[PDB]
Amino acid sequence: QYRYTLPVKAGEQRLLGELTGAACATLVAEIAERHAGPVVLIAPDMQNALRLHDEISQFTDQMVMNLADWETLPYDSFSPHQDIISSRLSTLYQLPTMQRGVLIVPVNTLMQRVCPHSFLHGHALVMKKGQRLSRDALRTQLDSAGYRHVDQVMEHGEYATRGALLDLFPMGSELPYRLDFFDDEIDSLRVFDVDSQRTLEEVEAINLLPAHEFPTDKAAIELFRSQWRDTFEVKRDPEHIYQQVSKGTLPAGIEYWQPLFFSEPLPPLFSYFPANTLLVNTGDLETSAERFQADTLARFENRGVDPMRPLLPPQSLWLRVDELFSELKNWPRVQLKTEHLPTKAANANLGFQKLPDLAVQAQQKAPLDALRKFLETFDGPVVFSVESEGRREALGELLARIKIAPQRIMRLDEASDRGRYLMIGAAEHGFVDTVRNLALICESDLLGERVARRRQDSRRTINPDTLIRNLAELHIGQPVVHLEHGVGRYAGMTTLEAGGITGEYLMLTYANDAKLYVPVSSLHLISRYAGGAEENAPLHKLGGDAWSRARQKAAEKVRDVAAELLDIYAQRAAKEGFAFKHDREQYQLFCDSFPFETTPDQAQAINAVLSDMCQPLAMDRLVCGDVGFGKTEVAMRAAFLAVDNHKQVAVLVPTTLLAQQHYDNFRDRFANWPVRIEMISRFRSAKEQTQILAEVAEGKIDILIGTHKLLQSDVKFKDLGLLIVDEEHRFGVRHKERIKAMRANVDILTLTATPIPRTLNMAMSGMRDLSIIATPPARRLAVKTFVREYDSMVVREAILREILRGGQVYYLYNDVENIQKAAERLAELVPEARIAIGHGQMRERELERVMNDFHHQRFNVLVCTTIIETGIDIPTANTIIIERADHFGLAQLHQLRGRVGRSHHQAYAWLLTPHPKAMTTDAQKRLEAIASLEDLGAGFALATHDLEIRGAGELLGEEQSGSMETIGFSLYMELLENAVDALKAGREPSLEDLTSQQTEVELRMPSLLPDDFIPDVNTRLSFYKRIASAKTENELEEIKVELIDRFGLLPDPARTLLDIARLRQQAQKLGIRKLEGNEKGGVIEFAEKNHVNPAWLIGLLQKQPQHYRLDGPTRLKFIQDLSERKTRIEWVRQFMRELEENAI
Amino acid sequence: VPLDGGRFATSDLNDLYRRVINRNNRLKRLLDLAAPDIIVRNEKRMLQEA
Ligand SMILES: Nc1ncnc2c1ncn2[C@@H]1O[C@H](COP(=O)(O)OP(=O)(O)O)[C@@H](O)[C@H]1O
Ligand SMILES: [Mg+2]
Repeated sequence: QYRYTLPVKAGEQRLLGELTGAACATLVAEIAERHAGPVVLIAPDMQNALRLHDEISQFTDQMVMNLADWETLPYDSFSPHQDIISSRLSTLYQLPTMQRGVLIVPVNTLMQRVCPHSFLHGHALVMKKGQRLSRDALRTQLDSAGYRHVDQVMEHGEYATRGALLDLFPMGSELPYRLDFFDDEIDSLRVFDVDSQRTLEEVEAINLLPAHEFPTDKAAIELFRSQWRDTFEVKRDPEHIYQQVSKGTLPAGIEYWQPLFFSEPLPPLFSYFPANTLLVNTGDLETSAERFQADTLARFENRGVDPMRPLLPPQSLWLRVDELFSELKNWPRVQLKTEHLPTKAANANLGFQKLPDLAVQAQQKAPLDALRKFLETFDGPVVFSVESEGRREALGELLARIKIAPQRIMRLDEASDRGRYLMIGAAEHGFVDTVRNLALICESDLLGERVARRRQDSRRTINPDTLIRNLAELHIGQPVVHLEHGVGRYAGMTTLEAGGITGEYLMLTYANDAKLYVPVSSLHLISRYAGGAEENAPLHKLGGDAWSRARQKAAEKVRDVAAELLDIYAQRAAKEGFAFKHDREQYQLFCDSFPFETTPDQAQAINAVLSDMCQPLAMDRLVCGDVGFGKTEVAMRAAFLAVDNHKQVAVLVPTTLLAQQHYDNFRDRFANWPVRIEMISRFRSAKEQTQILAEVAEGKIDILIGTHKLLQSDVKFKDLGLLIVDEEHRFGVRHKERIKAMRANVDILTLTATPIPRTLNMAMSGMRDLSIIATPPARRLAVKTFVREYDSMVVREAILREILRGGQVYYLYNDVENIQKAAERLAELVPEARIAIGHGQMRERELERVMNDFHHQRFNVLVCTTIIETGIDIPTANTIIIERADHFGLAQLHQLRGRVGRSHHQAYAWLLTPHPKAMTTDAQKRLEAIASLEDLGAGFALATHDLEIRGAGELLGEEQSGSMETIGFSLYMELLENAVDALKAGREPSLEDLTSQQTEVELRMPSLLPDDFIPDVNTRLSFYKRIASAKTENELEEIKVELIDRFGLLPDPARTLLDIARLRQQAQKLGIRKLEGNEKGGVIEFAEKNHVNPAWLIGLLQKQPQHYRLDGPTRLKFIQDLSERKTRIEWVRQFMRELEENAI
Repeated sequence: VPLDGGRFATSDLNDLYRRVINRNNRLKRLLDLAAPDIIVRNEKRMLQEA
């Protein structure tokens, strides 16, 4: 039986109270399930409405929809992205008659006037099986409706006519239809997919709705001009919308010229409600509607100027709140209040009280203490309502800690007398229903409170004999310690100003007479000197050398790269590539498993990749193109082609998050295909990675996605055949080469969005193949951007634009110290927001806490640094606001500009800049570069313009994107072919390959052949080869004297190279696998079948434990402050020279 | 010609010719790549300006 009574009368109320969050959903659910009549729930704000659009589904199977709001403000300047319109008026077709179900409308679209039934009913039509309606006659009917003729119909309002075959997409339905007109008549109503392009099935009749919410034809345009010349005035200007629609084109903000197109007052949509319709109210309309009207009037009087596009009076386009609250009195109303209403008829307070605080914390030994106490002492049913099925596992083990396994029920009425039950939905705050004694315990009821605290009061032991009790009787000059700065001399009382206030402070004269003051209020930061040396105390300098110690510089090319990358490219060019085999139907099956169709640009890229990948040459290919254009499926097809030959693809991505994304994408795609795939990064335990590496070494794993854990000299592919680098930028050089050094002829394949200028230039010179991609697969609506000087009102209007639409905002502050302040500054500017912070220096658990709050829309605005560069993209986040677009990489700006969207919601990307004189010239150039080239496919153009701004870095070295005057392209090709000849000539092994024969002789010192001493790089590489290959000391000094003959005396790095090889010789002879020496010491590691004397090592350890400590049988950590590398060399040489007698 | 300090004089014609050669080589590569129309359009615009 029920608990209250449905109201059916003109304007009566029914007041339901004592309700708390996520119970309004179940009340209106039972309202829908118990009442004959459509239920229109009118939320106090669209944000709340969106939340309700989840929860009602969770509690009922009855039909639900929203009425789609235009996502702009009143009197804004944007078309609503007519897609939205396609939803909107569709509801207006069915709203005349809907017997059951619920429609959720916020107050905004509740009070807007809408197009009358005359227009919509008249310009709607039906097409059945048997009309004798002619082909071009129906085409002209579509023209008079105002659709658009394109041959590639994908989105709404699109039609094609080709001879007899006709297709169109009605704005009311959700799928297109094909017609096949014969003898000037309809013969087929075939639904064919937007992706399949083939008839799914055949219907007999379907309905058509017109273009959009006002007519467009020439009679209507004449009516529009007549009514404009009635009310407003005209001025000849090609941007003035009067003449601009006299040219026929509809402007951006034309939807706010609704009543002009219609010759009658617009209905307030209450006529659109059925006669027997009930309204339920949430919160208080009398405040929210009034606030919206005040905002509309303020924005109108702000914009009721600029006679170029003047504006209407709101008393015609929008309702007035008095008119609203009078017209409400023709519909019965049920008000849901979160407050205890005292007593009267038509008013029942339903006990839906708060749950007690079931907070879970691991600080106590028992985490689920409150839960295990509450559930056992409870006497009724309890339901948990997990959000996602995977999160249901998050239920299962946690409730296993007190050993509770709940039931899975669909409807809440399936609750029994007492028990534990789980279900699926989106509710967020549980409750207790006293009438049936129900408990609802949501996901956020166990993870309630966000915490922010680090540390405090380390050395605050304020009773030491040295705190001086803050007696203030100290004579001037006695030294004083301040805990944050240091020791100095007290110098008395002083009086200062700090911005219009007086104050008394403590003068402290530290070293070099840099005065410091602290107020007398904070006297507890002051202690007497504790060393007992009041006449001998030292004097610190304030803060220390923060920037003075940064004048060091140098660290001469610790190791040169101009003689290594040349070797790598020589190994690449010398050996030929690998041969792949592609089988047309076999690979075509993998094409079919892809449930989409590729663009012509994707087809070009796939043809290029497949062609060059089958060939016996070494691929080096960019698949540059803007984000969201489907680059992944290219490398995905290529990976399929490689694994068909069993050649162990290796994807490499520059973060664990992208590694996870590629891991589950490849696994889900290749779920049907028999193959093994995994990710590897820091999130894999070492206990698991040691298994993964062995499985890879035997070659049981065909695809290893991972972050830089690849290039850690530990993976050993049995046969690598295809590297796929993703997001090329943020991999520096030698990260892409530590993997190429292992196998010379790997088929590189490098995706990106914006290449770094070095790799873009080296693609533009024919060294790297390039394949630009554009034409995104779905219609993909671009992200408008703006470039503005930072203004407290433009940021506010952007934030309210995104909030009242119902979407999150990426506020990008790019700072850690001041972001805490900027949170409350933005909160004070925008009271209507729910702001919280997230940055990289959070404790990495609060960070993912904030992210998983952000996926569930619990707070709109996220002031955040550039951690979102990786992005965890949600659907609602649709406005990024860069606070300082002054200093950012152009690639970074584009990438963050691509982080928004991923929906049918038109996004925005503001780039707030400082004063145009304040920003640097390079900042200027970046700003017009990003402002001008704004369209689809601007990913490549931005990097192309980034080149010649920063200049391509040195071709044969590290350090992409530098304007240096190094070796040219002509000389580089010469060096490469000379290296190819000298390599292919005499049997000469690879450099890095004989690093396999090398022992680890790291000393952290310049040990190389310097470029000043030997200018040409190929002779330098030849000397590297001959040094590292030589096996006797007499050969080593033979090379040394040969250096004396050709280029004279040795610099210190050269002689260190020679004696490092000298060490290497008898190091291999003694089995010394690894040794590292440094400033303070190091560790030496030998073989197992080694000559290290047990008696001698025991003697060394027991005679000098402070300078020798074995951690293991062979790992010897020595601690010796070898300040000079000279002393380092002498110590290690004499040590191992003493070892060779003990070598037994 | 050199300014006696290890540098050379500007000789502005060399700078203008360098701009033209750079832009023309860029356009040649972009034609060899069958690049999309907007980027080759911008490069031809900037070549004409050079
Ligand atoms: N033919 C297609 N139809 C529908 N969606 C597609 C199609 N091709 C690609 N996509 C979508 O585009 C996205 C591909 O982006 P991806 O290549 O993974 O990274 P990026 O965003 O850097 O391009 C995927 O989310 C996929 O859903
Ligand atoms: Mg990608």
